[PDB]
Amino acid sequence: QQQSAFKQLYTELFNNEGDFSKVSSNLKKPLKCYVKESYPHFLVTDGYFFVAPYFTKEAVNEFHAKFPNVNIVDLTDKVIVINNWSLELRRVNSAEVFTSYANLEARLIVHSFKPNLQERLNPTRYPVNLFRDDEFKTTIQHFRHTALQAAINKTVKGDNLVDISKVADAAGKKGKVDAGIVKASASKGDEFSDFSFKEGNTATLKIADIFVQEKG
Amino acid sequence: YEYVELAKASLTSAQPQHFYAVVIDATFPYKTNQERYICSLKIVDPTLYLKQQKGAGDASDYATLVLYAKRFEDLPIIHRAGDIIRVHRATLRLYNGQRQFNANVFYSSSWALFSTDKRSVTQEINNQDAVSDTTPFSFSSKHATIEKNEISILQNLRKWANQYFSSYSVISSDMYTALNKAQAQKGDFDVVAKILQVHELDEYTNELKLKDASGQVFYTLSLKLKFPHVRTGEVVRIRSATYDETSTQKKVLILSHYSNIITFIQSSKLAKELRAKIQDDHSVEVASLKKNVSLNAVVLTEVDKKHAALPSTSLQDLFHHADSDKELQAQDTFRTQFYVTKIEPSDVKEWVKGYDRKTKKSSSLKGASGKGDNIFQVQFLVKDASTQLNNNTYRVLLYTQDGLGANFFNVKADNLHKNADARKKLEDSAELLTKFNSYVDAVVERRNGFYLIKDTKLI
DNA sequence: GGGGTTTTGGGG
DNA sequence: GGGTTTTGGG
DNA sequence: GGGGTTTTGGGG
Ligand SMILES: [Cl-]
Ligand code: NA
Ligand code: NA
Ligand code: NA
Ligand code: NA
Repeated sequence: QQQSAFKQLYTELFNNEGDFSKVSSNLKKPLKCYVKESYPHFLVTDGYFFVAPYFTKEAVNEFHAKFPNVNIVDLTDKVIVINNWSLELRRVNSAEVFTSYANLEARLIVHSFKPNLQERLNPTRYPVNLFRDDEFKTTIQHFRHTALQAAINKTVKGDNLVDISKVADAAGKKGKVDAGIVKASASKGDEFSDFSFKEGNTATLKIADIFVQEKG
Repeated sequence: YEYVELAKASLTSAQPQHFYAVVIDATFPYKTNQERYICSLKIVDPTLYLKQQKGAGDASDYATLVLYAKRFEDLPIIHRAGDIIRVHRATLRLYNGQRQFNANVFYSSSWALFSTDKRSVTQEINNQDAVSDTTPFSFSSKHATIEKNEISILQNLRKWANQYFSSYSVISSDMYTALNKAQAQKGDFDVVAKILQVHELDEYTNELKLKDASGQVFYTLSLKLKFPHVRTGEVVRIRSATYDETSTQKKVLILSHYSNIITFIQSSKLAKELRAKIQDDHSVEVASLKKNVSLNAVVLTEVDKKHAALPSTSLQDLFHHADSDKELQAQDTFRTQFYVTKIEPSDVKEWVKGYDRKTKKSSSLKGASGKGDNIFQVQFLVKDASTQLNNNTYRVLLYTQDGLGANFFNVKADNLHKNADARKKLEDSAELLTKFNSYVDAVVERRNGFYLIKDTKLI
């Protein structure tokens, strides 16, 4: 059961190892959405949540071409229609990118969007950050839990159980708690990163560069 | 400073007026524009607290207080209903039929909060003691003065506040909406329910499990910093919440930056009756154990009642600061929460081994009872919110040779190679423990650098 | 007028 | 004042 | 001096 186009899409993507080709086909249709903000952060909504669309250097050039009298950074409170887009998973620093969770992000790559200037949209609930939603956050936690469980079951073996003598008859025995620390995977750093999905890769423009390109 | 009672305050003077009052409701201080913050609250006193009772239906009467400021920190954070607030230089005026007091803290107005109970909410969370009964636990500006002629006023209103909350609901039925009717609301509404569970979703967020008088269960996200006073078993009033139509797995309430979660003072009759009438619900949990993937968290265990008053310690502190933190070093028994990633030994049949108490050795029972007394030797690999991102998994032991955690599975140790019944119950419990969204609430005893589970059983 | 401040008599 | 920021506790 | 406020120039 579902009403939030953005929530359903992002949820299926995550529940499909980031494989956008495996997500429902009856959902890859044009997306008519309201523009909540345009700077310093461009944020659109589907009537329930707001997400950050990422424009390719192509999409912006096409837009400017077919719409010279229109500035993207000034699309606030205006409605747009993304006719060509895709979804991909990226590893980010959730401490910096608020449109993500658990150092993971589902990006909406926009290839082509038309501005339906002066179109009034139906009154809806106040838009909230999708990555702050309870269910979606949980959906992402399920994702990591799955990746972690697989890695751990592959890394931890041999049933290296603490010898019973170390816990029983330990009156004159002292130990450090870090002895209970066990690596979860062959990860390079101090952060878990042993995932199976292939991180999407697509050059995208920073909202600041488009600001200078329209009023440098 | 002359203090006037709410019902006697002048409506025509338009001059600065001061007063003492009881707070029964309040929004959280919220920002409106690039320079202003607001805090709206409901106040009452011996002269204004209940509507003309005969047809009123015991509905509470009250005046409103709107404090304006240029900084977030210049406004009061109301965590509990029943406490007292003192306002200086407030101008009163009628707003839509009711007495609305307004005060610009950014100019010359000031406020001060006094605890009705022995300790303020914050002082309870930190286990502190109030300076005195005439000392404000919070106030605007750098200074707050209390003259001798005030003590009688403060002490009196405090006595009244307790007589009021103990005799009336204070938060009447017309002030909140039944949870099972939440979906019928056009916009935001208020709630009055008991907290059945505080689930630590992540580093900065708690997920509250609520259930009100209507018997309906709801979940909502509550930031740790914003509402650090949330506690299981306690009844709270949630000011401003919306029904989430985009959640289909579970009933979710959406809160806003101006939303507020408030507890009640000890004498609260409403809170007292609700803490008793409303009973824990596990219907959600039970139904989840049937789904391959539950978007609802399930706490499978329960610690012994004697530990219910014991605070919890994260895995981060347990494994990374237990040998370097002065406080954590003085304790051997801790409480904590986590989810099981993996269980060892892999073969559930080896969970129970024969134990020789003379050699301090244990062995497999695949070669029959010749190994000694039967015991549980299980090593859980866990993880939690405080360690969610790191590349570590931590070992939590369930070694019952000495009696610690012998009843964790509700299954007495036995040769699992021969007792099919005991083996089946454990295998089932194993699937639940490693299943996503399954967590453990348990007490552990530190022994030779390891943590052994004790005083903890299943659900 | 009155705060805190210093401006210590006077802007907008 | 029964409301909507960015600090994206606010 | 500068806010808010109204005192709309001047107290302590
Ligand atoms: Cl030790
Ligand atoms: Na001066
Ligand atoms: Na002055
Ligand atoms: Na002045
Ligand atoms: Na003036």
